[PDB]
Amino acid sequence: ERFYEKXVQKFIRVGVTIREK
Repeated sequence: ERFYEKXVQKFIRVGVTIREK
């Protein structure tokens, strides 16, 4: 699914899953 949390993390993933910036 989608993920938004903040150094900003991103996660969008729908390929396994990954998060960044």
